[PDB]
Amino acid sequence: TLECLSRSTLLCVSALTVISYVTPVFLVALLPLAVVCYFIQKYFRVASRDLQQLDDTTQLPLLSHFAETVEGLTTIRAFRYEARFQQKLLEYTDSNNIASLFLTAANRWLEVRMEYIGACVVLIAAATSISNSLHRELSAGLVGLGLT
Amino acid sequence: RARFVSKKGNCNVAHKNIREQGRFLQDVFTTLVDLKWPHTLLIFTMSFLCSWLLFAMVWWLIAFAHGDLAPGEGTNVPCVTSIHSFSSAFLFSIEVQVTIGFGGRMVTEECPLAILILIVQNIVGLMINAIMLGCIFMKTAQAHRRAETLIFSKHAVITLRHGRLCFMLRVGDLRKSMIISATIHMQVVRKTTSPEGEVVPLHQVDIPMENGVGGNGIFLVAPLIIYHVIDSNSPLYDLAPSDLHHHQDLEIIVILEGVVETTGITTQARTSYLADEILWGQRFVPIVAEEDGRYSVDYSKFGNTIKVPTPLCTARQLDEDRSLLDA
Amino acid sequence: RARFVSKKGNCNVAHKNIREQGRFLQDVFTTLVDLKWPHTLLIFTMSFLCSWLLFAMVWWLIAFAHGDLAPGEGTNVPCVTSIHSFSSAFLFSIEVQVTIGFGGRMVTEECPLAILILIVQNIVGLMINAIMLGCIFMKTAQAHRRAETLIFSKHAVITLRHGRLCFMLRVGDLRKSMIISATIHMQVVRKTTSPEGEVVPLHQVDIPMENGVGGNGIFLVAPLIIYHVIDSNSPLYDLAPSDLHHHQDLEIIVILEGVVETTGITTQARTSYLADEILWGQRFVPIVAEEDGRYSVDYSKFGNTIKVPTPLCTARQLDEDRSLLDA
Amino acid sequence: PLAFCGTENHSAAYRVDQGVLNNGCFVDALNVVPHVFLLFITFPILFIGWGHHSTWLHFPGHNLRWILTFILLFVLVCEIAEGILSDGVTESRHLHLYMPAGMAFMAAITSVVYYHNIETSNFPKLLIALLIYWTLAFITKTIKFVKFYDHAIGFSQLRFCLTGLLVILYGMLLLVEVNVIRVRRYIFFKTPREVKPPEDLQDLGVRFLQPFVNLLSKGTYWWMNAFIKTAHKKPIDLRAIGKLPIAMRALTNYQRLCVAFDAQARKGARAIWRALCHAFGRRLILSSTFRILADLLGFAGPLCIFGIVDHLGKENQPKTQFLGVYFVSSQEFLGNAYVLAVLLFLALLLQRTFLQASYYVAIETGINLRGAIQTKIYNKIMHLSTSNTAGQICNLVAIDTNQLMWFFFLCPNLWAMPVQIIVGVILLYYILGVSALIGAAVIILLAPVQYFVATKLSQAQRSTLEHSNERLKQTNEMLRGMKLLKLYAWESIFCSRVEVTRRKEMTSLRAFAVYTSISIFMNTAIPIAAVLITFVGHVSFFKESDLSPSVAFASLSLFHILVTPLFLLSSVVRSTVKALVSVQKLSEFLSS
Ligand SMILES: CCOc1cc(CC(=O)N[C@@H](CC(C)C)c2ccccc2N2CCCCC2)ccc1C(=O)O
Ligand SMILES: Nc1ncnc2c1ncn2[C@@H]1O[C@H](COP(=O)(O)OP(=O)(O)OP(O)(O)=S)[C@@H](O)[C@H]1O
Ligand SMILES: Nc1ncnc2c1ncn2[C@@H]1O[C@H](COP(=O)(O)OP(=O)(O)OP(O)(O)=S)[C@@H](O)[C@H]1O
Repeated sequence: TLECLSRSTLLCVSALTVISYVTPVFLVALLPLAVVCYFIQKYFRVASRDLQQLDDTTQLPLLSHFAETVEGLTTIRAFRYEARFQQKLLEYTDSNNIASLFLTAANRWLEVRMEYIGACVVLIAAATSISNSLHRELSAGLVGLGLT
Repeated sequence: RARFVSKKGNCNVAHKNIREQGRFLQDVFTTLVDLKWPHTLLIFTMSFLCSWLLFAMVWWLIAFAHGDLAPGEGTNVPCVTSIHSFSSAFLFSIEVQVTIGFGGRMVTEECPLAILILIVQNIVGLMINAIMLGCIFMKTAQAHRRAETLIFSKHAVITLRHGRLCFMLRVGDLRKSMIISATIHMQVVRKTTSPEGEVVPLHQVDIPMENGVGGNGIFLVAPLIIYHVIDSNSPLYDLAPSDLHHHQDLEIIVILEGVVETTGITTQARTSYLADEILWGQRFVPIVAEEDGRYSVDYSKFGNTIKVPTPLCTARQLDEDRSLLDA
Repeated sequence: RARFVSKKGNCNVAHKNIREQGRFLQDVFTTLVDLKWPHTLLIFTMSFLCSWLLFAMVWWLIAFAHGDLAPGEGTNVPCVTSIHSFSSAFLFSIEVQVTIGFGGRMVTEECPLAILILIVQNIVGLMINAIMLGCIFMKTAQAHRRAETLIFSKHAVITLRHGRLCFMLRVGDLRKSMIISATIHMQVVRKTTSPEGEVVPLHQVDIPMENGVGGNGIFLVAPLIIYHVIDSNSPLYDLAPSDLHHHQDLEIIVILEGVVETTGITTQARTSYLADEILWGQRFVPIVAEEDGRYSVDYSKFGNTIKVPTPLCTARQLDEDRSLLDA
Repeated sequence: PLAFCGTENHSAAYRVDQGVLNNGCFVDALNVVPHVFLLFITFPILFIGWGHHSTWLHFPGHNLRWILTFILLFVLVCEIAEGILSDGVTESRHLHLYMPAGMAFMAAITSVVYYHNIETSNFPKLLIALLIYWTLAFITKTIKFVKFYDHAIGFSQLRFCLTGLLVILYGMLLLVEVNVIRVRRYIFFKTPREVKPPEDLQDLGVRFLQPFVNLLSKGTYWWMNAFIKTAHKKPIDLRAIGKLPIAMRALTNYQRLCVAFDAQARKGARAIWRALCHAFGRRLILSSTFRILADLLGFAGPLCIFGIVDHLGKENQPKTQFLGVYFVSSQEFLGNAYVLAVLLFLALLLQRTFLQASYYVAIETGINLRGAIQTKIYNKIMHLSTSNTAGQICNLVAIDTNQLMWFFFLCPNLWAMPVQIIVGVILLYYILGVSALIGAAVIILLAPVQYFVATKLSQAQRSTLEHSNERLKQTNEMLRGMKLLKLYAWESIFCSRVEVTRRKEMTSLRAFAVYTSISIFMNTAIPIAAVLITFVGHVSFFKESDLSPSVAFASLSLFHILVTPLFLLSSVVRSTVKALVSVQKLSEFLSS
C-alpha cells in the first residue's frame, strides 16, 4: 500500500508537471481545480472513514448470530422460536447491507467527481495546447504529450 | 345519498327559484372579481379592444366629415394629422388610449370636436383603466388557493379520552404562513324532528370545541387534533357504534376561519364527515417527532388512525354505567 | 433540546414528506407576495425584460419577413418605420410596452399582423403591469416589520399575587400606532400522556388569561403585565419550583394578534418561554413613572424582574395548606 | 457589426423577395423564436418556484426523456461546432449559423430543469408549456429540413444530418409529452389519476434514495452530496444512515431467489447458477452493457488524440450552398481539432459516468445477491438435522458468500475485458501497421505472467500463514502464563523461542516479498518494454513508415488503455474460479 501510494502520488504530480510544461497557461486553471479536488478528497475521506468503521462493526453481529444459531439450534427449534430468529437475522443482514451499500455509494461519488475533474483538465489542456500549436510556435508532439 | 359539504369544502347545495331583481349584476364588481382568471382576462381584453374600436370609429368619422380623407393634402389642415384610413384611425386611437402616442398622427389645434373627443378618450381611458387595475388588485388578493392547503384528516375517530367519549379530527397548515387568529366551528348537520311537530331538513347544531379557555380558536403550525367532548347537552349523545354506516342521516361539518398572515385577508377552509367517514375505536397516530434539533412533523402518517380498544356503546350508556358502578 | 417557537416568534417546526399536488404554486400570487423584497425585485425585472425581449423578437421577425430589413428604403413602406436591427426592434418594443414611444419607430397603417401584434403587446403589457402593481401593493401592505417591535420580556416570573400563584410576562408596544383590538392567547406546550393510553408529542393546552371581563384582550400603549392565575382546572397546577430547569419538557407560547392602526391589517407577535426562561419568586420592576406632566415609561427596566420572598412549592400544595389552616 | 444574416453584398441576405419561407437565414431565424418562447415562459415560473420535504414522483417516460435530452444537448453542441466552423471563411460572422442552435441549447437545459421542477412538485398541468414547445421546435425544424431539401442540400453536408437528428429528437420529445398527457390525464379531462409517490420514499428513515432520483442524479450520485456534507459536521450513526428500500431487502431478494429456484426446479451447482441467473441477470447484463459502452467510449480517446495531432501537425472550405452560406462536410468537421477537442471532452465525460454507473450497478446486484444467499443458507440451517461443523457454516457465511459476491462485483469485467483487449489490439494494428502487433503481443504477455505471479504469491501466503499461526499459539502461551514466567524469570527463554519461530516466519516472508516485488516490477516494466520494442522495431527492424507525432502518441495512449485490463484479467479469472468453488461448496451444504 505504501508503494502504490508513492507511485500514485508521483504519477499524478508527474502528469500535472508534464501538462504544465507543455501548456504554461493551464497552471492558472490548475489552482481552482486543485482546491475543488482537495475539498472533495477531505469530505470523502471523513465520510468513507465513518462508513468503513460502521460497515466493519455491523458484520460481527451477523457472523456471531450465525454461530449462536448453529450452537443452540435444537433449543431454538424446541421453543418453536424459528420465526423470531429469522427476523433477527433479516435485521442484522439488512444493517450489514445498508452499511456496505452506502459505503459503495460514497466510493462512486468520489470517483465520479475525480473523473469529472480529470475531464475538465483534459479539456483545458487540449484546447490551450491546440491554440498554442496553431497561433504560437508550440510544437506538434508536445501537444500530444500533454494530451495523453 | 347527498351530503351537505364535499370533502374539499365545495358546498353541495343547489338553489332554485331565485327571484333576482338584477342584484347578481348590480354587484358587477365582485362578479368581475369572482370571474375565473381566464374569464377575467377575456373581460379585460374585451373592454380594451371595444374601447379602442369605439374611439377609432369616432376618429375616422370626424376625419371623414372634416374632409380629411380626400386627397389634395397640401391646401387644408387635418383635424388630426395623417389619418389616411380606418387603420390610421385605429392606430391613433390606440396610441391615445394607451398613451404611447408615437406622434406620427397627432391631434392639431385645428377643429374642436376632436379636442373634445380626445378629452373624452383620455378620461374614459383613465376611468376603465383604474377600474380594471382595482378589480385585478382585488383579484390578486384573493385567498382561495390558500385554503386549498389547510387540510383535514379524511377520517374522524371517536375514542375514549380521559374517561369520556371524544370525537376527533386532525388538521394541518402546510405553509409557513401562520393563518392568524384561527377559529374552528363544528356543526352536526342532521335532520331534526321537534316534539311540537317541526321537522327541518338540514338542521345545524353547533357542537362546542373542547378548550381549556372555553373558546373556539387554535394556534396552527404543527398538525393538531381537534376533539369534542360528547359528555352531554350536545349532539352525538346517543351515537351508538352501530349507527355509523353510509345511509345514516348524520353529517359533521367543520369550518376554520382566519386571516392569512401575508395578504391580511380572512379565509375559510371547511370539510365534512358523513356517518361512514367517521371511524369508531380509533386514535390518531402521533406525528411530531423530535429530530436532530427541531420538532419534525411527518405528514405521511397524517390520517392513519390506529385502532385502540374502546367500549363500543353510546355515551349515555357510558354515563349510566359510571353511575351504576359508583352506586 | 428543541423548542416549539423561538424567542423571536420564528416557529421551529420542520415539515417533512409533504405530498404537494402543485398547491404551493397554484397560489402563485401569495407566493409572489411572500418572496423577499430582493426576490420580488428580481421577479419584477425578469417579467419585464423577458416580455420586452419577446415582443422585440416578434417585431424584428415581422420586419424581416415584411422585407423591411433590406436596403432600398425609398420604394416600399415599412410595416413599422425605421426598424434597422434587433436593436431598433428592441427599442421599439420597449417604447410600446412602457408606452414612452418616442415615435421615431412608429407602427404604420401598412401591414395588419403588426397591428395585431401591437394590440397583443399593449394588452399583455397592461395585464402584467397591473399584476405587478397589485402584487407589490399587497407587498407594500405587509405588516411583518410591525410585529418586530411588539416585544415580550425575556423572563417570565411566577409570583404570589392576591394569595394565589400567578405566571406573568410583560409586553410592550414601542410605536405610537395602537395595534387595535389586541388579543392574547397563551398555550402550555407540553407532552401529554392520556389515561386511556394516548401520548401526543406537542400537545397545546390553552391557559386562560386573567381578566375582570373574562376575556383575552388588552389595551396596549404602556407596557403591561400579562398574568395567568394558576389556581386550578388549568395546566401548571403541579409546577414545583424544582421542575424549572433546562431539560424539563415544558414550554409556554404566547401569541398576540391585532390589526395595525394604520394599514388596517391583522398581525401577530409570538414568543415562547422554556422551563429555564421562566423564573420563580420574582416580580416585574415597575416601569411607568409620573414625569413632568405625562406618564413616562422607562424601557430600560423592561425585563429586570426583582426577586421577592414567595412560598416555594406547588400551587396544589398552596391550596392544601390554605385548607389545612382553615380547618 | 453583428448582423444575423451577415452583411454581404449590402446585406442582400435579408431580401425576402423570393418567397420568404425559402429564404434561408430566415427559416434559421424562425428557430430562434420557440427557444425564446420556452426561456421566457419558464424563467419567471422557475424563479417563483425557486424562491418542506416533498417525496417527489416520476412522470412516466422519465428515463426516456432524460436520455433524449442528453442526446439533444449532444447534437446541439455538434451544431454549434459545425456553425462556428462553417463561417470561418467570410468576413462578417453569420450569426444565424450558430446562435439559433446555441440558443436551443440553453432552451433544452431549461426544458430539463423545468420538467424536473414540475416532476418534484407534481403539478402536471404546467407540462402544457412543454406540450407547446416541442410542437414549435418540431415544426420550425421540419420547415428548416424541407427547405434544405429543396436546394438539394442532401446528406453530403453535416448540417443536414444534424437538423434531421434534431427533427427526429423533437418528434421523440413530442411523443413523450403526449405519452405523459395520455397516461395521467392532467389536461381538461376526467382528471382521474393520482399516483401517490412510492411507499419506500415516504418512510422517514430510508435515506439511501439512489433508486428515487432522476437519471442524471442516478448517474452522478448527486444526492449523496447532502448526506456527505452532514456526515462531515456530525458523525455517522445508524440513525443517520437510512434503512434499505423495499426493492433491496433481505426478504425481497430472498423471495425473488426462491421464485427463481422454483422455476429452475420445475425444469446441484448448475441449478444454483441458473437460479442466480434467473434472479439477477437483468441487472447483471445492464451493468455489463454500461461497462462495454464505457470501454468503447474510452477507446474513443486515443483515436481522437491521433486526429488532433494529425490536424495540427499538418499545414492548412468549399460547398457554399445557401446562396452565400457555407456548408462544412463531415470530413472537414472531424478534422478541425477544435471540434475534435470538445468531442473528446464530451466522450470522456460520458464514458467515465457510464463506467462508474456500471461499477455501481454491479456492486448493488452483488450486495443483493449476498443478502439473498445469506437468508437462504440460514433458512436451510433452520431445517437441518442434529446429526451433523459450526465453524464450517460460520466461514461459509464469512468467506464463501464473500467470494460469490465479489465474483458478482467483477462479473461485468469478465465479459468486457476480452472485448477491451481485442478492440485495443485491433486499433493499435490499424494505427501502427505490423509493428503494433509485436507491441501488442509484448504487452499481452503481461497477463499470464501476472497470473503465475499471483498463484505463487498465494502459495507463499499459505506457507507464511502456517508459521504465523504457530507463532500466534506460542505468543498466546507466553501471554497466558506471563504471571508464572515473571515469577521465575523464564520470560527471556520463551521470548527466545518466540523469536526463533519469528525468524522462520521471516524466512517465508522473504519469499512472499520477493513475489510481491516481482509483481510490482512486472506490472510497471512490461508496458515500458512494449513501447520500446514497438517504436524501435517500427523504425529500425521493419524500416516501416516514419514515426509521426499523431501516430506515435495515439499508440502510446492505446498502450496506457491496454495496461489495466491485461493486469486485472488475472485477478478476474482467479476470483471466478474461487467463486465457482464457493458455489460448489454452497450447493454441497444446501443439499444435506
Ligand atoms: C475501481 C474501484 O471500485 C470498485 C470496482 C469494482 C468492480 C471492478 O470492476 N473493479 C475492477 C477495478 C477497475 C479499475 C477495473 C477490478 C477488477 C479485477 C480485480 C479487482 C478490481 N478491483 C476492485 C476493488 C478495487 C479496485 C480493484 C468493485 C468494487 C469497487 C470498490 O469501490 O470497492
Ligand atoms: N325566490 C326568491 N328569490 C330571491 N329572493 C327572495 C325569494 N323569495 C323571497 N325573497 C326575498 O326574501 C324577502 C322576504 O321573503 P318572502 O316573505 O317570502 O316574500 P315577500 O317579502 O313577501 O316578497 P316582497 O317583499 O313582497 S317583493 C324579500 O325581501 C325578497 O326579496
Ligand atoms: N404527506 C402529505 N402532504 C400533504 N397533504 C397530505 C399528506 N397526506 C395527506 N394529505 C392530505 O390530507 C388529507 C387526508 O389525509 P389522509 O387521510 O392521511 O390521506 P388520504 O385522504 O387518504 O389521501 P387521498 O384523499 O386518498 S389523495 C388529504 O386530502 C390529503 O390531501
